[PDB]
Amino acid sequence: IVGGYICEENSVPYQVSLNSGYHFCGGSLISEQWVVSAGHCYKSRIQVRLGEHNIEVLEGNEQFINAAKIIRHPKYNSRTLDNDILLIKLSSPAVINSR
Amino acid sequence: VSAISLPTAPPAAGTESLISGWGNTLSSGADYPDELQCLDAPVLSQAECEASYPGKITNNMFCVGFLEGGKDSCQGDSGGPVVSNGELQGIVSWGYGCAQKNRPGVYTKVYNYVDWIKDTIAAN
Ligand SMILES: [Ca+2]
Repeated sequence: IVGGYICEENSVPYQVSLNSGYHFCGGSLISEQWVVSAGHCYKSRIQVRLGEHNIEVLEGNEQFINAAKIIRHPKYNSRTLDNDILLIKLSSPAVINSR
Repeated sequence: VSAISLPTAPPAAGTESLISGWGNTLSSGADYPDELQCLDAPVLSQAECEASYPGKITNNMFCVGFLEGGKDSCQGDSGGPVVSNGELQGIVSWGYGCAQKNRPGVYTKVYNYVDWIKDTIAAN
């Protein structure tokens, strides 16, 4: 994010970090067990990190849940990025701790 | 941690939206933040988006940000949210550089996939 500001900690509770040895993409929690991201973020192995603010420091609210299924849109086009969408099914439901 | 709602209508030009991510915070070079970054940016009109990226904007894409540049998503923000009024309107997708003039961010139009998302969840 260029030209932005530091979000208030945990004020974006649907924001997730996609991690495969390093942070490589963002995503959005859309139900207890499903995350929406970009098709060009496809990787064969993905750990979803929820509840993150500082992604280098363990601060107390992290949930690390590995992806059980990674489903890219079947009409995703790698040249044009048409249909740039991907779904991730978490191996376990995320704990919804925000009301 | 909580879920964001799927959109009930397609994006509307002018709508103030929240974009967030841990992507690069610089146009030149690289500074990857440790703390999550936020940006408030308006949806651009369909004509501004096409005029910015002639022939490259499909029905499944829309533009958010500032034609003057300066404020944009960037490398490492891909896949993250564009949210307004409690709904996920966009997914960070692509663009020409970061915060360059005449080159706003391009985002996946989530509304077009509401049925694909529900169908895929039900089948899995
Ligand atoms: Ca952390």
